[PDB]
Amino acid sequence: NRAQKLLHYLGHVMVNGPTTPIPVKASPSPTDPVVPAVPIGPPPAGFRDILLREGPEGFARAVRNHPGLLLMDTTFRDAHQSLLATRVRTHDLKKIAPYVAHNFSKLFSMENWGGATFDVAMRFLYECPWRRLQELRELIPNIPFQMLLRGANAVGYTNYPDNVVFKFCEVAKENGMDVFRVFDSLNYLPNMLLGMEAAGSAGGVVEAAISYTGDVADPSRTKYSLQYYMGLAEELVRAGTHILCIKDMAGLLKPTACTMLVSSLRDRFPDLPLHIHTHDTSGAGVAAMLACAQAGADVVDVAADSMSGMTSQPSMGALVACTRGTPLDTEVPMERVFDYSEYWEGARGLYAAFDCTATMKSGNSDVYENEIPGGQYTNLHFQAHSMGLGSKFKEVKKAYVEANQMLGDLIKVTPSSKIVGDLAQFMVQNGLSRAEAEAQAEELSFPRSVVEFLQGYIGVPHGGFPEPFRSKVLKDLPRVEGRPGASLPPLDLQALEKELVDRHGEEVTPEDVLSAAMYPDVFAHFKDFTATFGPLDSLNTRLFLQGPKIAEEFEVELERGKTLHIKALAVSDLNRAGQRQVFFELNGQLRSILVKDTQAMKEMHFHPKALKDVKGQIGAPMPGKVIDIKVVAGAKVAKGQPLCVLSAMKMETVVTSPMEGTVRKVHVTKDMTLEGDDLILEIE
Amino acid sequence: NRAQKLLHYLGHVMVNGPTTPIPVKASPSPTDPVVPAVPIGPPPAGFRDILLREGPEGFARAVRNHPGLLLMDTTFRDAHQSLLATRVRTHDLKKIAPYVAHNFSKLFSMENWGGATFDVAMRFLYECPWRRLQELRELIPNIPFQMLLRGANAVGYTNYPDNVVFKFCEVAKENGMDVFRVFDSLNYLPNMLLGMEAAGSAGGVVEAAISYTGDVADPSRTKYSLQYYMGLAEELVRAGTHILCIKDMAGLLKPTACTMLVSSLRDRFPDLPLHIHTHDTSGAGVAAMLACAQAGADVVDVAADSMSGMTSQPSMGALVACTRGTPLDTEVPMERVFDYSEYWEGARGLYAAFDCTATMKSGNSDVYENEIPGGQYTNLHFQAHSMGLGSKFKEVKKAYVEANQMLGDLIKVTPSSKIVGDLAQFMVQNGLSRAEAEAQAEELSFPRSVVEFLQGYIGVPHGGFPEPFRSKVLKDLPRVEGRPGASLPPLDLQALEKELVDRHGEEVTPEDVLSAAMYPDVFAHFKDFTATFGPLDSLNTRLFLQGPKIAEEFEVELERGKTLHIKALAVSDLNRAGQRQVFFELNGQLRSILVKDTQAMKEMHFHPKALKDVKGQIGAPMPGKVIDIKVVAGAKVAKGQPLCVLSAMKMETVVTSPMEGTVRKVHVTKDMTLEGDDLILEIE
Amino acid sequence: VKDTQAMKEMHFHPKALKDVKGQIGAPMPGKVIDIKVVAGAKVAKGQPLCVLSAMKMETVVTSPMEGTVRKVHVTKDMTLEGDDLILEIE
Ligand SMILES: *C(=O)CCCC[C@@H]1SC[C@@H]2NC(=O)N[C@@H]21
Ligand SMILES: *C(=O)CCCC[C@@H]1SC[C@@H]2NC(=O)N[C@@H]21
Repeated sequence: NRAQKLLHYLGHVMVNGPTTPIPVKASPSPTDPVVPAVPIGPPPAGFRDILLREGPEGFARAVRNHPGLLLMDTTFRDAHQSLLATRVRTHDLKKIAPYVAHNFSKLFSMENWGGATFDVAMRFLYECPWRRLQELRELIPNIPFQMLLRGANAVGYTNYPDNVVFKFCEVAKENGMDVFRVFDSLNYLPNMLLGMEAAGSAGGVVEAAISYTGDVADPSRTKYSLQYYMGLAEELVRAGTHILCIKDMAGLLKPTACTMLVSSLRDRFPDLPLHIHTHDTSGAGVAAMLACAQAGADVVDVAADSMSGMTSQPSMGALVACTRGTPLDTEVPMERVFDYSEYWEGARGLYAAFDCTATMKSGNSDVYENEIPGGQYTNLHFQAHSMGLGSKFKEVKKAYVEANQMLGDLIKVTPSSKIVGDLAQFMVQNGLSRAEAEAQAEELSFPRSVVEFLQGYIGVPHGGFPEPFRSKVLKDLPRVEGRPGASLPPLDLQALEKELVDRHGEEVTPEDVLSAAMYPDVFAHFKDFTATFGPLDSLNTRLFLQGPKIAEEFEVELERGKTLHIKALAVSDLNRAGQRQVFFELNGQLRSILVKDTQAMKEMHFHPKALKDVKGQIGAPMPGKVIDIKVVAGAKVAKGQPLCVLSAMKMETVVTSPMEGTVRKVHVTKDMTLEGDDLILEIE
Repeated sequence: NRAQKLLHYLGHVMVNGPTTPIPVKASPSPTDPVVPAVPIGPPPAGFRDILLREGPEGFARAVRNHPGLLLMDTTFRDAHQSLLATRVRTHDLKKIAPYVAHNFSKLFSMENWGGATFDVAMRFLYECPWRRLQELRELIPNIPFQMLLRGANAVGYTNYPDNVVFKFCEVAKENGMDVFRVFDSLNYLPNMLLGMEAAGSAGGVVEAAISYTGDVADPSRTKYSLQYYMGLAEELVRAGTHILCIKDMAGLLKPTACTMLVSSLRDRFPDLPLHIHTHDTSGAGVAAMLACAQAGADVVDVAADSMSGMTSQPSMGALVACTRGTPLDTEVPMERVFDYSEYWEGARGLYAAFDCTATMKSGNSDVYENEIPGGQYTNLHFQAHSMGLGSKFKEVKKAYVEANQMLGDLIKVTPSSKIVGDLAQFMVQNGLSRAEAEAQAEELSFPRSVVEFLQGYIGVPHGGFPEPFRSKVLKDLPRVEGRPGASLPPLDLQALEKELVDRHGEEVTPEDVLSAAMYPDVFAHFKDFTATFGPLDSLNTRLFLQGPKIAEEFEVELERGKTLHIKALAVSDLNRAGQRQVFFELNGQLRSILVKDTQAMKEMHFHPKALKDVKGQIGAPMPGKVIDIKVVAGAKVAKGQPLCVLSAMKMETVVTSPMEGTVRKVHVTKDMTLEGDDLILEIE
Repeated sequence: VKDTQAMKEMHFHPKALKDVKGQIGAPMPGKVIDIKVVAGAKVAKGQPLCVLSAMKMETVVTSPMEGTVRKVHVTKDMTLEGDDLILEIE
């Protein structure tokens, strides 16, 4: 059967708390979001047909030829981490897919998977990424999706073997995947080269992204000048791609800056589709976006109205309304935008237990001084809270700038961002200043990631990095030179198939093998946890995390025909070893399950008891307060010789050594009231 | 005395809840806002020197001649109702005035007084608005203050005597008030004519505002054409003012629309300093502000970063950072902006008992549909929850456009927005659709304010209002045409002064006389409360609303030399009549005070007791169950005759007639247990 | 009136005083994965002696100085707090 595992899970959730940690103490709202009405006929024709009947170059040419603007929706990947800790299930997701696939045909592409997507899909949420992605392609055979990838490290935080990344990309493309993004935390050209090589090997639309940092309109800003970016862009275009892109992880683009940048790019490449990605944090994102989109841009990322603002992308509504009496002519019925926003607003309160609003009330400025990535801040606050330093979270970001100067002005998105975050964590944890930390950085132990970065497991930064600190930290450590990926010894995964199989594998797929190759520890942990309690993501989100409330009936599905009707009566109490019995209702049956409570620890220690099997052992005849001791440990004792006096209230008994010899040790402190029959001392 | 009154207030707060209504049940964080450091020197000279040295026309010319632009802070007026219910005390407010006076001298002006500032200062806050203003100028002798005033109603919601408005303006100008904004929700010209006449009577800078509603770039929008607004502005400037503003509560300024408007108006008036103000609700406001501030704007309204965006005005940080290398040349040290914003962020958590983040999560689209004004939405939700309709508060707004249609496309800011909201409230609580509500508008009792408006007390709209509905509602009520402000008989404020004095006044002031003149009821309530618990507005905000916690000491300053210490001991229990005894540490002594509890309801019921002196009254001899009643009320009874039978456990008792006489009432009734000495029968 | 029902609660967790260089305090809180050195053993300088684990980050303890350790307080597989006396270097 299968019901027993999930029933046990429900009972455990009732007895214990939610398995996943709770950042902020709250409860899900008692409101179900309203699903907008959907038609019946097949979804309209989008762009999957166009790329189907053409090549990536032909499709890109057709897109470029279009007069107007095409929009990117990141509400399925980026808004997650921007507004939450990316905890959204898939069960809630598979409720608007028919609507958008029918309603939205003009939309360019949708981003669902991303970097920090699988590291939670099994670690905190317990699901399979390939499974859910498989369940969406049939729902939307209309609009291409888009993968976010890093250059060297495929999904992980350290550069993976080149063959591994290649075969991973090949499998991902074989999954029916359409559009791919190539990116690197640094400007390490071999990293992007390897990424695009893997993308071309997979075969399909290839887009690379350039990070942005600092100012290009500021003459004082000189480390990353315009001509620096020009060289980067020209090198990448000589490498040859399909579509270019620009990243604004912090939302630092002023309108003048990006419009002059676009003028420069579109000047020398007046054929290439141009795409932008930004995070609206400073609050001026929409203005610059629209300005330097009217300038020369072609594609724009945008988040849903309810999932907008703060740090996420700007909204549907503002862009649609502004681009109305313009030649760009977005031309999208905003009523469907309205109902989409209403559904999302309804859905937000479900995960309201954790949110940036409780900490971050309104969009804060000074991000220029902080340069904290938008997709990182919520997870940073959560990890600080789980660390216990969530109280002094403001001081944490205060120390972040000093760590930036420790590593110098560098571009940080996924890996180095959290590297600086962890270094600042150490900084604030030790409560030490910047200068002397620079001074006595030799003996001071540093987190493993800092050592990895200093060794060079990622690549060379554009501007290099200080030597003396690296010598002070690495000291005697071997240091990686050249490309880490090429220097990395390629390894086979075929043996891992059989290892997984004969350990616990009887249906393991190559996707699962690759997942184990990525994160074997948490992979096996998720596998065993799922095997214990059966499959999840078949129930309501509040039902998943909060569980059913007492004395109510609810329904749960298993497949198309397997849908149940479940009610709960009450719970027993701790019977004899911290165990509970709870009583569920089937469609017509009554069930009783046992749950082992975890809140019963009951740690109690006692003075050693004298065991009667050992004749040498001496026990306390009467409980009471010890008056005096006549024999010290390791001293000779005569037969029937007084050694202790006991007196509780009325009776006084003097304990004598019943056998001749010497003692080993006395368990008496001369000043404790000790109960009878206790191992006061022993006789050889 | 004052100490006893405040101690009594604290005890009452401990026993009961907060006196003011609580929308959302929460508590402020136990953290104090960080006050940034201030220098020691006197504040510099900004524009107050110009105003005291030049005239309003000379000052306006000097402002206009400035190269660049000037900036507005609205955190002290507009942000209040934007994100709160304007419940901010002056206690926290008076802690940054020294900072800004020494730091910020480039601000064109500061807005502190507002339309919804006096009412809250009476009803839900117990302070004196004149008093609070009478310390603010003492802290800021550097920046002119600004105030938004309505024509027909000075601060109220109905027409007021012209004498009252003239006297109010004169008093305010005498107070030292600097900048005056004249505006009316309707474009009823005589209203603004009277307002500007009053402003000129006061003597000083006169500024007028024009609401922007609808689309000017839309050819379909015809009800208020560009030439409609052009004629409005033409006749305004024909009246003769100093500065013009464009009001946008809904925040619906397209960049193209506002830039073409500014260009068109500037061409015909290349002398007028331009003021602009809007509410960033849709999220695209800042784009339009940058565009048509580059075009021709001179003065720009901005809200602080911590209370920025969402539904409020845009932020300091975005404008300062974006316009750095620009001939507009903001020229503001952004370093102090950061601490200014962080103080507000810290203070925001203090008022966590009610905030839009509970309900309105992110800035929503569809504002073009509901067209609800910005700063009033929070109060709408609060009042709906007060009615209990805040549960289904969504249904309230979805019915608002229907009420607008009933009244036709009209301009609504303060009064008529309220009228449409009340109409929607009545509709939704009655469950009335469009055709259903309009079908029977005769028998249905419409709210009072609806009749007030349908009369035409405010004035005739631009295009009139439907006649069939007005006939079906007003029936045969008196109908007033023309300007009711002139039609209103002038009223004498002199005798009312003596009335309020010999009622409860002893040394009242003309400010208080006026305050009672507009609002006498709440003025009386405020005076009664102040005489009850003494002078308030010296408490910490959390102390004011929560009160002292037990086993905690703190310091409260009453006067400059009158500062003392308070600590809490404990609380007693209900002694006999819902009274509690609470003990306080003095600076070195102890005090005890009694508080009458309110949650103690005591009642008496059930059968009464037979009175001994009344021999005719017959009482139950034993406690037991009524079995049978021998005699029915109204029948003759003989001496020594059975009356009733009582049986409890084995005791059978038959009640004999004490006398010979007819029975009048059967107090014993039937089949209800009665104990001994209870009136069963009465004999006269 | 002094209550006799205090019942003070114990916590163990020895504290490494920073002024005592010999004492070693945990830079991070959390559970210990492995310890490379037994008590009373000779260790190098800048050498791996203990491994400390957190939720998603890892730090390896560095030898404070060149000497022989004296006592190991934490043995294996318990969660520690910030600056916990675990080892002493001599
Ligand atoms: C922990 O569950 C994984 C999310 C935290 C790491 C992610 S990875 C991509 C972002 N960049 C960063 O530094 N943290 C985020
Ligand atoms: C009731 O407490 C008074 C607050 C509501 C009135 C204010 S006045 C100005 C705004 N316009 C409106 O209709 N309500 C707001």
